[PDB]
Amino acid sequence: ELVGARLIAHSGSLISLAKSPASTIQILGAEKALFRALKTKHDTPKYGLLYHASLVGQATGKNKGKIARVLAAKAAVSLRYDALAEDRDDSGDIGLE
Amino acid sequence: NPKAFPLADAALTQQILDVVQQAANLRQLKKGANEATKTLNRGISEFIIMAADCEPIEILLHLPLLCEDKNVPYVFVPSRVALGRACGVSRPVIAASITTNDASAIKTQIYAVKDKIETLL
Amino acid sequence: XXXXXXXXXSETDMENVCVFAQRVASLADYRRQLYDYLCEKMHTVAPNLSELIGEVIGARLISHAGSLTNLSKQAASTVQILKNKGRISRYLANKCSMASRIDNYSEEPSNVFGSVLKKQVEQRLEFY
Amino acid sequence: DSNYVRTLRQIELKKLEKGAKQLMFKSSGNHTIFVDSREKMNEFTPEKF
Amino acid sequence: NSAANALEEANSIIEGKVSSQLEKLLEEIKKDKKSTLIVSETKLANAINKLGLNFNVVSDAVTLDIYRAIKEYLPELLPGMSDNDLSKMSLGLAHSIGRHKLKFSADKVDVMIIQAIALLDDLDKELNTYAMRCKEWYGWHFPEL
Amino acid sequence: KQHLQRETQLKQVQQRMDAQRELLKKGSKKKIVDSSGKISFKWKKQRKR
Amino acid sequence: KVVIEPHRHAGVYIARGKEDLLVTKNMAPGESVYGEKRISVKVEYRVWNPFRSKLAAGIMGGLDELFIAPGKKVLYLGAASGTSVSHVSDVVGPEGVVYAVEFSHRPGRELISMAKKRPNIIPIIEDARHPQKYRMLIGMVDCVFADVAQPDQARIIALNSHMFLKDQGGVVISIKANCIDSTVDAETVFAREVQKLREERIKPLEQLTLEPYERDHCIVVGRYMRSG
RNA sequence: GCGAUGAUCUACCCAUGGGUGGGUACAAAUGGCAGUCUGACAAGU
RNA sequence: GAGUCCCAUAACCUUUGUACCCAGUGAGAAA
RNA sequence: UUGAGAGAUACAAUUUGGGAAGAAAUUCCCAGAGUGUGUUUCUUUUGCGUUUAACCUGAACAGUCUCAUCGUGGGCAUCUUGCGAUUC
Repeated sequence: ELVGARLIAHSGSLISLAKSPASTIQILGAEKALFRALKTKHDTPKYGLLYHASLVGQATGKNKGKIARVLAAKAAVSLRYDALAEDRDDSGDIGLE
Repeated sequence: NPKAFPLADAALTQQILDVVQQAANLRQLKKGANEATKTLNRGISEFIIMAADCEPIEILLHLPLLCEDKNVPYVFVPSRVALGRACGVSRPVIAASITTNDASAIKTQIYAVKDKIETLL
Repeated sequence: XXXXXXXXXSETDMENVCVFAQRVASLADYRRQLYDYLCEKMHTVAPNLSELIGEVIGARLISHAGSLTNLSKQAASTVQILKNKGRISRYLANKCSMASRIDNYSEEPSNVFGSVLKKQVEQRLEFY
Repeated sequence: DSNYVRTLRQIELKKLEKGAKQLMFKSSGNHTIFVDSREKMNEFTPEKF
Repeated sequence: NSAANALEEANSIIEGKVSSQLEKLLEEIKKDKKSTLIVSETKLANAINKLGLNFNVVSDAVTLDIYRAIKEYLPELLPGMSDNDLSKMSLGLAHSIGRHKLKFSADKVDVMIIQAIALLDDLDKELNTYAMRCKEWYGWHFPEL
Repeated sequence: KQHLQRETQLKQVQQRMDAQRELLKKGSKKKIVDSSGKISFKWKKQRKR
Repeated sequence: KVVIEPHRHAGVYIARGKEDLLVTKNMAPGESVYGEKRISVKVEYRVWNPFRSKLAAGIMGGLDELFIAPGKKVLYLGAASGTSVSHVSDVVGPEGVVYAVEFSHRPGRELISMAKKRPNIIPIIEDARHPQKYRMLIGMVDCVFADVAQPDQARIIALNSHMFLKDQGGVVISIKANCIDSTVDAETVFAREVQKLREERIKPLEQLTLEPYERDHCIVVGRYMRSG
């Protein structure tokens, strides 16, 4: 609940977060590290705001980037299920699977 | 009432999956739901091809909301796996996005299928 | 307007406002209690400075100097406090210096000289 | 190299639509006024109407 | 009665049924069974005849001008009951059926959530600077702690 | 206008290495040549696993 | 700094600075609802630009009698997410209540959340082909403007305007030929639509081609007589 | 019926009425700098 | 494949609402 | 080479109309339109000859082995002097 709140606070509205793709969610925190590196032809950050997620903290080294891609791409899928729902059971079963 | 706006019939899905077969033969088509959002924000999309039997169908319903602001076309095909094979990739694709290229040899096909899905909307 | 409301609306939101508004009430109750402690402890410590200028101004004077002795250590001209502003500001800036002098270098300073210095700034303000 | 060029391109694209926000484009359309009689049809002058 | 739940229940009943206040008004105004009344909708005209009225209920006839005379005297002839400018009570009504026809679960306010985090981060820095102030103040008495 | 002419120049610039970047990946490349001399690349119909 | 100039239509202004814009006096101070610029000159204002507001192209192209007036009630037919319903609230003031109708849920959430801020607008979320379904709300709105994109535009006006409009009232409608035919000339489409409105006791005053902002679009204004 | 327990010094105009000349704390900004990364292989035998 | 915290949870500029007026000298004053 | 229709209009014909000064005519700011000669783009009417076209596709670039991409070296300044593009 704390990492996901910082994504909503960064993006703004809930619907604008679902309209963001998987890469935008993954690099949602480090706009400073991304746009500096894009305009100088360097390497982009791989974590952003998602470093404080629990599953990213379980990985080590190179594995932290690999998890943060899969976690944010699943979070993009999870957020698109959330922001448009009419038959929501409020149990988060799609998030759990 | 339905899941979304228009679902292409048996006949329209021939020509709409003939172009994305020729586009992948040309390697111009961009594939995936998140990559279809990328070319929408860039504004270099031709039209977006979503699938009508996603599990769940919600996870690509964001694309019609990003559609009717820059008026890019969008259809539904009734199978992810059938869209996945016309894309030319072994995994199922729920959302395919043709990119624009004025110097392309699929030009007469790609503007044919543009205007008949304007009528579909 | 209480019988004729005209605004929006829940329950868990309404509980969170009153828990937050109780926190506002407990903060202002504590700040006023700390204020009442402030005007009594310093008036014990430095009574002549408290009598001459005030409770809130002398307390900011000590905090800006960093100690009570550095108000007395500095000259009467370099101290800055916050035709009348051209004369009575510098005249008072002397008076808070000797009030800080008589409140620092004794042990138990009496408030008689703060009242005496109050009469001196009273006669100067009438002269103005 | 592809990331930098699209970043400059999307900068110029966003400044274009921001540049279209405060700009004024004059309209010259087919502003046509219907009439009910032939006597008002041939006596029409826009300075009169 | 202009209750919040009741008027939303009355408005949906006035779109597809016969309301409780309409049935009460029909019984109190049932002077004779040979009375002709022109309803707003044709479906509400048939439902009024099907219910306990036993009168003549007219469909969407030329009485649309009578509906215009009703709405022109809607500020005027309302003073027989209560002279009111109906802008405010129609505003509360229209937002009520709009919030009810929409699903609108009240937890879907992300503007509440985003400044709750901004209140949560301000709580973290304010508790930190208050703990440091209590650190050195009692540390005057007890510096090892 | 300088926003637009810079943007469409950056679009043509981006497309010229984006075709070059997709030229390097995999697959059986084949260089077709137009009669006007405009080169392109058409690929084999192989489904990448 | 900016030279101000009121329009021929009352309640809407043109800010003639070094850059030029079409601008309206605010009713909600310090709040833009889709990211729009403003000029404070005192009274805070709000800008229009016709590329998303089909009424604004009718204003800027030159409209002879804008029946939307600074003291008159407006029926907004087809309230697309409040992108211009908030604008017609700024031009009619707090005097006449402006009515907005819509079907879809995505504009419906945006309308209700913005009509919370604006007491001029009351939103209706019911079908506009059934004026009896929201007959409990309106009596002779002073004018109606339509922006619907469903191919019965003439019927959806004639259904609503026959019993929700004041006699000798004004009716405005936005019609585009890509919605209705999309295969013939645009002028024959608008020629079909004005005889469609002529059969519904509406005398068509003016039709304007919205050429530099919305291709293949139109605005028809006219008077409506002798029913409802 | 002075003072070192500190004397004095540290903009245009309405025959004394406010902006302007302006410079600083902060309260904001749906104001800007400001544009949200690649896109099909990898791991075992 | 791939630069978080080195803070885009912020920095700086601009535009509004507010507050305020441009240390040091040392013996002169007043008539 | 026809039958008309729809215009940008190049020259002229008094006009039509708002404002100003023209005591008496003028004439200006202009806003257009109409008419003839132009000059014209496109729609159909029109007769003869011709039923084949155009594009895509299947296992359709490659032993004179081809194509990328980075480098290197030399030509073309009597000028493919070379674009994040391909000068040979």
